[PDB]
Amino acid sequence: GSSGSSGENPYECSECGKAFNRKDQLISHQRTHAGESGPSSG
Ligand SMILES: [Zn+2]
Repeated sequence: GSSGSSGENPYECSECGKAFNRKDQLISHQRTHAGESGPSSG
């Protein structure tokens, strides 16, 4: 593994464990692991 390690994923999710090339990409993705709009009373 010359010139560092294979592949460069400076951004990786914690919920699923995905990896993106750009930050924004990961951010927009994280949205999937979020959905609190409706008034959850229970
Ligand atoms: Zn994820």
